[PDB]
Amino acid sequence: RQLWFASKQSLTYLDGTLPGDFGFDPLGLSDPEGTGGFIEPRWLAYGEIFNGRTAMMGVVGMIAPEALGKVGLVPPETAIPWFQAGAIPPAGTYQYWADPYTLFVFEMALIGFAEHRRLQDWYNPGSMGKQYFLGLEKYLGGSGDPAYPGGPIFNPLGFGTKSEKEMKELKLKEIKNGRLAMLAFLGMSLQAIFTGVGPFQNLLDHLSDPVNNNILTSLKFH
Amino acid sequence: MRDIKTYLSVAPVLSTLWFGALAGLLIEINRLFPDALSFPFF
Amino acid sequence: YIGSSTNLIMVTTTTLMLFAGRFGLAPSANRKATAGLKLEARESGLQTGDPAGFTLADTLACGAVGHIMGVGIVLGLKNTGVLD
Amino acid sequence: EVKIVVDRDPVKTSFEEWARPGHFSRTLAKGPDTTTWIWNLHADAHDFDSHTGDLEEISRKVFSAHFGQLSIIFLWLSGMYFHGARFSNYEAWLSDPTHIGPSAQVVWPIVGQEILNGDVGGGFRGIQITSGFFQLWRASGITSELQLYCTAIGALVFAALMLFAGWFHYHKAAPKLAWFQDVESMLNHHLAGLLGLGSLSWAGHQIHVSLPINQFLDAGVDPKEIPLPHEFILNRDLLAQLYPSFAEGATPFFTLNWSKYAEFLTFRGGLDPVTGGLWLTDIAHHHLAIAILFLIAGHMYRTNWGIGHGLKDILEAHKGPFTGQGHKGLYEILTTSWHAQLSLNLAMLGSTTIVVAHHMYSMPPYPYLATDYGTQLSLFTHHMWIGGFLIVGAAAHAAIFMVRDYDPTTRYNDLLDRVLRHRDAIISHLNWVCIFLGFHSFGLYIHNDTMSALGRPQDMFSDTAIQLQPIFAQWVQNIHATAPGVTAPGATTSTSLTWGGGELVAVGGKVALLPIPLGTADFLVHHIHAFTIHVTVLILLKGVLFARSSRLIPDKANLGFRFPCDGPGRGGTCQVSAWDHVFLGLFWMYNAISVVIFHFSWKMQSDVWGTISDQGVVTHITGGNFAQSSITINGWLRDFLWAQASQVIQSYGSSLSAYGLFFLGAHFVWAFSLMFLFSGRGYWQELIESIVWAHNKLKVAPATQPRALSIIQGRAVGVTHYLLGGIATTWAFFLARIIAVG
Ligand SMILES: CC1=C(/C=C/C(C)=C/C=C/C(C)=C/C=C/C=C(C)/C=C/C=C(C)/C=C/C2=C(C)CCCC2(C)C)C(C)(C)CCC1
Repeated sequence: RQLWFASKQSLTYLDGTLPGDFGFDPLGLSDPEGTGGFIEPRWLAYGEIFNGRTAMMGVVGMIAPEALGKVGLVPPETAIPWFQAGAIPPAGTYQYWADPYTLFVFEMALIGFAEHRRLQDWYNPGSMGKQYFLGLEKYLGGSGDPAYPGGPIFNPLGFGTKSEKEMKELKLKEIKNGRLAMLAFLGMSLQAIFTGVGPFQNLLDHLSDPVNNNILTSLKFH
Repeated sequence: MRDIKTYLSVAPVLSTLWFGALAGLLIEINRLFPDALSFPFF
Repeated sequence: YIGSSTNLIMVTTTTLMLFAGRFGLAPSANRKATAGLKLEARESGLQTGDPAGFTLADTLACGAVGHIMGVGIVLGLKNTGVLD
Repeated sequence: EVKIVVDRDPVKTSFEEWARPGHFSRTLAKGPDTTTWIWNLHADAHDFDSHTGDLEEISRKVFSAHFGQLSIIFLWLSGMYFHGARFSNYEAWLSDPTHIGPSAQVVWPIVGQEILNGDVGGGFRGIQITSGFFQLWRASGITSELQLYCTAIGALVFAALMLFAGWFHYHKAAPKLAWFQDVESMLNHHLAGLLGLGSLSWAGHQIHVSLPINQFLDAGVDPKEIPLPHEFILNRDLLAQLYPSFAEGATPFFTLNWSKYAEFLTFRGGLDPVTGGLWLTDIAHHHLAIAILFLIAGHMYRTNWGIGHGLKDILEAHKGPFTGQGHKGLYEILTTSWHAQLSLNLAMLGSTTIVVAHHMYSMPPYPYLATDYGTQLSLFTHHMWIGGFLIVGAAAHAAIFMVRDYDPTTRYNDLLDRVLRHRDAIISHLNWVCIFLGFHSFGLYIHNDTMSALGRPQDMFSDTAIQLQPIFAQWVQNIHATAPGVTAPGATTSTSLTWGGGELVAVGGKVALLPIPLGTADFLVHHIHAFTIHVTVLILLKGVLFARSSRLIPDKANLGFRFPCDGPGRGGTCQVSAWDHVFLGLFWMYNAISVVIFHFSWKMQSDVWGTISDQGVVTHITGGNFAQSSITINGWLRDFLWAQASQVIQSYGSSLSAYGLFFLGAHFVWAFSLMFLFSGRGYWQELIESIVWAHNKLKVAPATQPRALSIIQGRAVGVTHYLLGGIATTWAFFLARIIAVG
């Protein structure tokens, strides 16, 4: 428990239940005097896991296309900053294999399917392996805890061989990489809101010229 | 369900709907017979 | 534009405020002042790395007050140019 | 310390109760043996504190009720914005607002009321409005019906959301005591969070949307090709074209050389001749400075951390020699009795509403507002009425607290104890002051009227006769007109124009504001106001101080808050409950507000409002006869009450004809009130008895045994009808007169 900016209302409930408790919570949210719905410590660990994972995937993906465009062979047809890809209309757009809006509602419906089923599992664990699902039924029981589902659909290669220690390592790795990807995503987006040129080009910049130091300018522009 | 039925049978709401229907009937008659002063049928 | 009036004023005010905190010259997180004197330090329960018990609140409150007193003592700049 | 503790699912959302009325009251739930049951049912619905004995449940109930109220308010706002969108001429009004009457309500052509849709100009027909929304919608740069439409939609969404939140917080996740009773964090937030950030975000919406579009409209452009708001923030070059400084991003702010922004944040003061309104730069600077002030204020009290005060640690220190122990323990009183808080907040809210009413007319914030006469007048008088009602409610609930939840054994105090220990002195001296003011402020009018009707004008009270001069008011006005010279250099003119110095602001051949002189008539009217206010205070303060126990009835409190009397014994004991004290004070508050609003109307239409000639000669709407005809009651009849009641009485067969009709019904109810206020009960009981006989003779006697209203309910219905009649009369009078002439 490497104490970085802790408090006592943190230690009221942060007693070391989350894998690798570092003790950093000044505010003391999940005090268990009255358990707030969705403020449950279980729900908090669940949320940090899910958010960090999504942030890992996002920091890989948003940066992938243009970056690869640099000295790679993904065409310049998509050499566009993630914040200019089209998600931000005041930045850019693109002609796709559908129209914008219906595409968005369609992907929303799909992600909704997935996350609704996951939440229903959260309420009643294991309870997805009962109803007809056109197959897939004998897999979605999970590994008990909705935090960690397991299953050969989500455990292909096979790790944590005969172990909980290996799972503890792999998993610390999980929390650390999630937090790092969170930081990197937030930084890319803040540069984008204040710089206006794109992350990978910002690396192109900060490889040679040290004098950049654009906190000195603090120039706020689109 | 039956509770909401007995509640709906409480005089305020019944009276409001009855009066609304009556007023609608009257205003529709007035629309279809403007100014209707006399009894010009017999 | 570094080291000028604004810089020197802000830095000296904030550093003297933080020193008044950390040395016992400010009524910070674990010190409540009475009508008169100040040295009535009592605990809140916010143990942090600081050797004198300085949480992440007093080290922010003292900073806010230092910046406010700085802005106030400087934007009375009626003798060093109304525009800088 | 302080946490998020709540409880789960006390009461289930089951319709089991809706079919059983009066489930809350044990007696009410039994059944209506008579007809007074259905009065007593409504009469005690919201009476939460008589339904339990613990503050947790009533606190939960009021938490849900606040959500109900907010849902109703949001629905009202949505209806307003909708009717502005789909049924107004708002675009035509924006085209040129000088001589186009704001109309926002049309009527269906069914029963001859087509005449209601009178001529309002701009190719429209509709009932003219005076709510004054249009000045706001032009301040916020709405300038498009799509905006009104989507705003109404969002308001409906928020209304449904609040209703949900209500249902959920009462039924599913009920808050607990240590949450409610924790006022430190509530003050902390509401100071810093709600008000401050509110004004800050509004300053945002003004500097980034309103200011440019308003400046463009003042330059004069059809709002069709006026650039959309978001196209003023996305592409910077527009604002760059407007304000050079504004094209410098954020360096001049962070680097402490704020003077660069001087263009759009300034301290000009005065009004803007292009629209008579306020310089939006000024109001933006105001809202922003206020935001910063509330934010720095919000950080007072210790909540969870080690810094900050405690509302218990502040009172007990104050303890003076005369009073003794000071405010010790008062913190517990104002945390253990809702009615106390309701009274305090209602008093402060009424006072704030009154001061808003005042500050409105003398400093028109909106643009093209000080030239739509009826709007200004109606707004002012509405705010005045709301303030009066809030104050009376404050006094009533203070009395209720005094009766029920006050007790020295555990909710002790040494300040209120002293106050009550010498109540007689307070009431006596206030009574004598009331007599003194009554005499020397009304007998003056009587003397003046008499010495007028006796052909002795040179023995009158006026400027042309024995003279009374309001010297202090003119002194203050001189100071306010010479203050921007030395004391407040950063300003440009006086804070407003009504101060006795400067020029006049006139737009579209009509004047909006100019200096205001005070004559002896103003002295007299001010003393009338002071007297009537003192008498209302006397009534209500006597009620509160004597709600516990009087020297007439020794144990009044035991008899409860609201009871009719204590029998005709000891020479008669009618109207001794504090409830009846409030019943009395209501009429006097009505009278105070009525005379105040009459004075305002006459003074404005006789010294400020009116038209301006091409050369610059002013001919006020009424001719400026105030200082010579406000000093005789017979004058008030002749010059103001009779004369300016023309436009309402010839109003038949015109657009304004509705304002005519009410002018009678308003009076009628007004009559009707007397029937309840004068009679008693036993007479009506015997009459009802004979009627029950007449029916029973025909096998029609209803089991819901008829009963003449109880005494207290009789007084209540009487006072309600009377207030309704009076306020509706003055309402019709005002609207008809001002909207016809002006
Ligand atoms: C020695 C040492 C140390 C220390 C250091 C230091 C000294 C630091 C500093 C720090 C700091 C230095 C902090 C600060 C803070 C500050 C703040 C936090 C501020 C804030 C501000 C603000 C928020 C502002 C506001 C405003 C505005 C915005 C406008 C209006 C006005 C005013 C002013 C109000 C350490 C710990 C490392 C370790 C041990 C050793």
